[PDB]
Amino acid sequence: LVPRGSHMEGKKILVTGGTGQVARPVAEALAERNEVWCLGRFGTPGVEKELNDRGITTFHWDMDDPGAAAYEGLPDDFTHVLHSAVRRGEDGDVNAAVEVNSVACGRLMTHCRGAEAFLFVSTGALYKRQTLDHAYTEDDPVDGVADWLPAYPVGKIAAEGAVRAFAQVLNLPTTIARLNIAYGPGGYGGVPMLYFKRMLAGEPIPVPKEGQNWCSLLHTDDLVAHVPRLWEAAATPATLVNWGGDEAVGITDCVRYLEELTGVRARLVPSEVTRETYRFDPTRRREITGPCRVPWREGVRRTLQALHPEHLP
Amino acid sequence: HMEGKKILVTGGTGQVARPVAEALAERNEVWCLGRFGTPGVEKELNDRGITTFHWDMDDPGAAAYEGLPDDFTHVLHSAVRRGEDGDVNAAVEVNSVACGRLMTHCRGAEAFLFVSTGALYKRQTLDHAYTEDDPVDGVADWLPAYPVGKIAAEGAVRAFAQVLNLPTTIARLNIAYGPGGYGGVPMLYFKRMLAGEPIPVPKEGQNWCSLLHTDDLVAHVPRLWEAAATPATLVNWGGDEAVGITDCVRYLEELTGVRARLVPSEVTRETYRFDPTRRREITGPCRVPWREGVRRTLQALHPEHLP
Ligand SMILES: NC(=O)C1=CN([C@@H]2O[C@H](COP(=O)(O)OP(=O)(O)OC[C@H]3O[C@@H](n4cnc5c(N)ncnc54)[C@H](OP(=O)(O)O)[C@@H]3O)[C@@H](O)[C@H]2O)C=CC1
Ligand SMILES: NC(=O)C1=CN([C@@H]2O[C@H](COP(=O)(O)OP(=O)(O)OC[C@H]3O[C@@H](n4cnc5c(N)ncnc54)[C@H](OP(=O)(O)O)[C@@H]3O)[C@@H](O)[C@H]2O)C=CC1
Ligand SMILES: O=C1C(O)=C(c2ccccc2)C(=O)C(O)=C1c1ccccc1
Ligand SMILES: O=C1C(O)=C(c2ccccc2)C(=O)C(O)=C1c1ccccc1
Repeated sequence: LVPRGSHMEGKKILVTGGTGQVARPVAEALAERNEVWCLGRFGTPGVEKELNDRGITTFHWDMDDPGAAAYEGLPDDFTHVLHSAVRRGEDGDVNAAVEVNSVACGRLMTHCRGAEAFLFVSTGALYKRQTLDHAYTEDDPVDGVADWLPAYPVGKIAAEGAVRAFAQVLNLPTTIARLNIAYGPGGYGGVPMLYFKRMLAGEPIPVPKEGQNWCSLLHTDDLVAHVPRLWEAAATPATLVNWGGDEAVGITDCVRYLEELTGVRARLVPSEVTRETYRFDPTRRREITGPCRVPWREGVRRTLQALHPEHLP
Repeated sequence: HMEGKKILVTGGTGQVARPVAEALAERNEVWCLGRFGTPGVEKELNDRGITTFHWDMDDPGAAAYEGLPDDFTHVLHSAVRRGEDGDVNAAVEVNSVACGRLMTHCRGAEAFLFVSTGALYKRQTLDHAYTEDDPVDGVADWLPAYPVGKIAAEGAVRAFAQVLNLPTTIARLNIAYGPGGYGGVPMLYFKRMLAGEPIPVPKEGQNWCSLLHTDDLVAHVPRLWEAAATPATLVNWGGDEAVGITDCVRYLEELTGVRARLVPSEVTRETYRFDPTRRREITGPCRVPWREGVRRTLQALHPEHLP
């Protein structure tokens, strides 16, 4: 039993994507005992205020500004950087996804070239499909294919190229962590709660025509604990790691568990295109972080208790 | 036209950039950076007045850049590790880092030209004319690590162009052909015809490309440098004509009397036609018609097979 603020102390941390599902808990945890700055647009009313109240310095910063003006007034003595902000490309503009994310990586790394470690969050969506249940490793083939969000993996391959190159040119120790499905009791709860909201609405949930999709769910409390360890593993050349939990979780199994807990019935629709998650081989991540602690059934149950308690018996 | 410049070329032993380097050497100081593993190729370049500098993208660190001048005015980055061995991380790392180190070293240049590929476009219909805004998926079953490495390298190039304020053009090249080297895809098909090998073609229709003759390719390079900008200028770099692959092979047979052994197949190598609108705005029209170009290339490489 140890407070999560004790994972790291006395540092000066820059976080992008600090309003988001992944990096907000990291920024909040690290703000207790470190100086934490969150850079973003803060378009959601009240979020900047909550971050400020929770001890975080906020700085307006928009990746869509192509010039360098976005960095005026930003300190250059951060020790640690988490770059989690993303333009996924839902609008289908693949050139914009490539340009905006890649240039932001280069400008941010250059600004923070004196830092001890830079952590870039990426995705497993860029893996080439083998089978739906395969445990993807860091060396498995890559393609730019995600039918559910086509521009997203392409933008991430481009950004990873920029990150690798700047890590070497600047001699800035870096980790590229290809993240799996994050979930937890903050925000909107992650993909598991997106599917629960579809269940409540009677909206169809696309599933594969053969088999089910698989993932390596990663709970917030484990994700937060891993960040200091991922910084410690940063290197030149950049360290690459598939970042997921320790349990293989079937997506349809997760939906069935939501049904069991709540009594709400799901509508599964076999489809050519699904939200195509993958599970990861946890070998390399475990080498860096040690084992995860939160079992997924316990974690999902408590996420429901936090965000949808009225639907639990 | 270009004179009095100082030009850094990578990939100067290759099919694309060697004619460019040789043509620029007449009125400019040209340096070719590479490994020169082919016996005799380094001296062939030196005999044109090209300065050669041993430079290996596989080398870790910045040691490969020791002693390299930093006052180049123009850069053509054509060298590539395509990833034939399947090691996708090595291909992504080597190419991306080389782009970053080269651009940073040459951050004072007037313009940087990066050669990319059309293979990264998401496949549409056989005769689709791909534009610069068409979707991308990095799929190439024939060389999986290659388009992925080009997407990664393009991301590095775009980022360094902005960070360094280095005007850049990214030119996604089509199929190049001409009398040098082994002649390009048209001559590879002719070699198969000479060997009596089967030529796979689609069961319906044909594959389409935008062949670019190397005389036109050479002429375009100064214009591509002139179009360089921040953010990087993106252009699909092909010829002005949609060329059917089956039509090309049939024309080879028509010229030579060597029979082409076409075999309809569900699996054939994919080729891409480019919309030439943006390239033409930058370079003007091409000058080599494809039938003349293919015939002249045959005359250069296989003269005994023309009547
Ligand atoms: N399960 C998941 O959630 C997974 C996420 N990832 C990766 O994790 C990282 C975070 O994802 P997640 O937390 O889900 O993101 P969210 O979708 O929850 O939020 C997006 C984040 O990006 C920031 N952002 C978007 N556009 C801009 C911009 N133009 N300028 C500045 N900031 C911007 C937003 O900041 P603001 O609100 O201030 O605009 C917000 O913090 C991303 O790199 C993503 O690819 C990978 C795999 C799974
Ligand atoms: N039709 C075509 O030929 C097309 C080509 N392209 C692009 O055009 C560019 C040139 O292609 P092409 O001329 O066909 O290439 P080639 O296959 O003819 O030659 C490859 C070139 O890469 C250089 N190279 C490879 N590995 C290294 C290394 N480790 N260190 C230094 N140099 C290296 C070689 O130099 P050395 O001999 O000194 O080792 C050689 O000059 C590439 O970027 C390619 O992606 C795109 C579309 C079509
Ligand atoms: O649902 C996913 C997702 O499925 C993946 C992913 C796919 C395969 C392998 C690993 C991760 C993402 O990378 C991801 O960012 C999301 C996501 C997108 C928008 C909003 C919330 C989450
Ligand atoms: O044959 C090709 C090729 O066909 C393409 C290409 C594909 C689709 C669209 C545009 C170009 C390449 O980009 C290319 O570099 C080669 C090549 C591979 C190995 C050695 C020499 C050349």
